[PDB]
Amino acid sequence: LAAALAQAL
Ligand SMILES: CC(C)(C)c1ccccc1
Ligand SMILES: CC(C)(C)c1ccccc1
Repeated sequence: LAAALAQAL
């Protein structure tokens, strides 16, 4: 999940 969201940054 972390990667899925982190892509924003
Ligand atoms: C630790 C998080 C998931 C916030 C992150 C990892 C790698 C690049 C950007 C964010
Ligand atoms: C340090 C960066 C943000 C390049 C990173 C750490 C862990 C996973 C993916 C990227």
